[PDB]
This record gives sequence, structure tokens and C-alpha cells, in this order.
Amino acid sequence: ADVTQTPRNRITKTGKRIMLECSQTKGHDRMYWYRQDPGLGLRLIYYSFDVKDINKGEISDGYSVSRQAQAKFSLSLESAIPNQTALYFCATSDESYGYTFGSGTRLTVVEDLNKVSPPEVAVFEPSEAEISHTQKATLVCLATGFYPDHVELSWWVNGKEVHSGVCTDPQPLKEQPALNDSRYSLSSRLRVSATFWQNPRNHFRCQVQFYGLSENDEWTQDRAKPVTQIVSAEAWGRAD
Amino acid sequence: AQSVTQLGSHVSVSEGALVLLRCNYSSSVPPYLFWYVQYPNQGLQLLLKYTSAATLVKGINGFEAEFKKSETSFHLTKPSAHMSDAAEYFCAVSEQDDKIIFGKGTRLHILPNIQNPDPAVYQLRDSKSSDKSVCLFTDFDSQTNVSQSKDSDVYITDKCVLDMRSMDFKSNSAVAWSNKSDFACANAFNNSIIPEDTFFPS
Repeated sequence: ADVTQTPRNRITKTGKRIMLECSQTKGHDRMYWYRQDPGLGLRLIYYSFDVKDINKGEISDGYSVSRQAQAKFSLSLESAIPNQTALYFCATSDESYGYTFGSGTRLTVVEDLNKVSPPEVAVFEPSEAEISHTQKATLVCLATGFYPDHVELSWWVNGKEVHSGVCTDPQPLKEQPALNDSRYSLSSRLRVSATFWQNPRNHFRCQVQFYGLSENDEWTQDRAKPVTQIVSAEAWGRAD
Repeated sequence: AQSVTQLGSHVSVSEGALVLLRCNYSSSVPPYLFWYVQYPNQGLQLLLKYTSAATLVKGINGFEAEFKKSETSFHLTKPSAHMSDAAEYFCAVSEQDDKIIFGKGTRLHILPNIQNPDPAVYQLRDSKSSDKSVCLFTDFDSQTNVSQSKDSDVYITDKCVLDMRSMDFKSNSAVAWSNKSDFACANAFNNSIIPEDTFFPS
């Protein structure tokens, strides 16, 4: 169908019951919930062949499901734990393995919400030595001090999102790798011709979408509540 | 006893060379088989499938796979690797007459053909008036690889390939930074084997 999942992104503390919902319009008998983890592919949690039928997949422990209607298949984390952090995908199938996948639910389970923290973001301007040596100019964005590892980085030149000239690290690194709740950091590059960097009219922005607390989460610290938000940094082209 | 095996979580191919991603299965009865691709930040897209019709299955974008029951294989090929082929690929099989089971996935890394490498380490300054900096190792060919640092106060990223469409130009780079007072870009990549001709300005 249009297979749709809610929510698209969620952060939760450990010990909460969390519900993911899959809905379809085509009324296929067969619906499925999978999780995706790096190195493991897509593992089946539960599946259902009709409203009276529920079957365990390979990783059903810690989860329950309900098939409330032909159209709907609900997944619950009964009491969320950190190793349930994953991308979750629902699917439908016709009777000939014609699968339709939902667009995904990115779920992060954290032990302590007090550790949530938005990134600090900085842009580093191209080197004069690079400009003179190559006639190109590489900007570097650095996002640092964020937790959990649940961000999206983009680049914006004169107000439009660019993909050309860009490479972003595929995964952030741990600032303190010996800690289970280390903050993270992430870098990205945008490379342009030197002539384009040398135009003082051009504006370059690195945007980081951070996913954190919502409005209804309690916050007891003096520091800023670390809500879902965007943090950017910018630089203007420069003739010297 | 049904399963599907992809080996190598990460694999490489030279830009312009034959793409070949291996998949094997365990099923006595020939199963249906599937190849999905997942481009980063996104969901799954079907490339092609074997459904007991054509043995040579053609997919989107020059992709094809031959079902070979006598060596229980269904390897995905494409004649030439393009930078846009960088993605994760999953082989999958029908199982128990009721579901699709997925392989563990292989990420395809495309090594750009860098005919005029110009390895260099540059220092870049914060646009805002700190004297904070980072170091950028760039423009090396794919014989170079970057190591993680020795020093837990120095951070070094993996190498990353960018494709500047404006100039049809690809290049590798890694970034290093530290808050330490002794940290210099001259020393930032001392734990990596860098080209003997790396440019170190100023």
C-alpha cells in the first residue's frame, strides 16, 4: 500500500513502553515488523497473516505485537532497553513475495535523559595554501558534544541545500570512547572552486538537525533543555 | 535449513570496473531471491528478483544477476562502478512459504580513479574569532589509507570521498582535530602511512 509508520524518529528513556504503528491501504493479509542493525541486516521480530494470526520471528524477545485490523499492525517495546536502539521497518506482502516497506522508524533508547546534549557546530574556512596550490577551497563543518547519536547534517549555499562537493562522515565518533554515554562528534566537508569561495556575496551554512527531548519531558538542570532543534554555523566568501 | 549468505560487510571496487556482489543460499528447493539497495539516509529499494522465470534477471541501471542452482548462487553484477553506486546491498530469500529473510548486507565503496594525486595537509581556521583549527589531509589516491590516532586527545575521521559535480572532480579527505596545546597539523597524521610527496605548507 502506501505503507506508513509512526513515529519517524523517537528518543526514549529505558523502562518505558513504546509503541510503533504500521498502517496500509491495500489490505494485504501479510504484515511484518523487522529491525535493522549495522552488520546484521534486517531481522524479523513478528509477523501476522490476518487478524487472528501472530507468529514470532528470529528476535521476538522484548517485543509484543497486535493486529488490530486488516489495515494496522502494532509493535510494542514492552520495557525499552538500550540494545533496542535500531532502525525499525514494517512491511506488507501480497501472496507472491511483493513486499512494500514503510519508510522507517529511527528509535534511540537512552539510559539517562540528563545526558542528552545538542551539538556545538563550527565552520572552518578554506586554507589560503589550498587555494593557491589547487584553485579549490574546502570548508569543514564540525559538530561536537552531542548525545545521543541521532543527527542529520546538511549544507546550504545561498539558502538552497547542496549535495555536490559534499562528504559527511558515515558515523560520528566517540569523544570519550571508554564511556558508555560518551558524547559524539561528526565532521563534513564541502569543496567549491576557489573563485566561488572568493566571492564575498556567497554564504555557506552547515545545518545539523539534532533529535533530543520533547516539550513534555521534565528538565531539572540549569543548562538549556536539550530539545530537538537545529544548530547551524556559517561563513561568508572572502576575497583575501 | 534455509539461509542466505553475503560475505564481506564492506567491499571495494575501482571506479569504472566490474561490480560483483556475492550471494549464496541454502535451500534444497530453488527459492525466490531478491537484491535490495539502501542509499544512505533512506529505506530499501528492490533492484531485481528471481521468481522462477528468466534465469538471467535484469534490473534497474545495468544491474543483473544470474540464478545458478548448481552452485546455489545469485551474484549481483553491473558492468562499470560509478560513484553513485555507493550504498548498502542486501541479498534475500523466500522462506517457509511465508516471508523474506535478509542477508547481513554488504556496503560497496567505490575507489575514485585519481590520475593526478596531489596529497596535502592543510590547516583550516574557525570562521569565528577563536584561534581554533582543524587539519585536512586531502587529495591522496586510494593507495593511501588513514589510521586512527595513537592519542586519545586527537580525533581523526575515516577517509571520505567527495564528488564535485561542478568540475567533474573527486577527492579523498580525512579531518583531524584536538584541544591540546602541543597539536600541530604537521604531526596530526603521524600514525598514518602518507605519500612521501605530501605537501606540508608553511
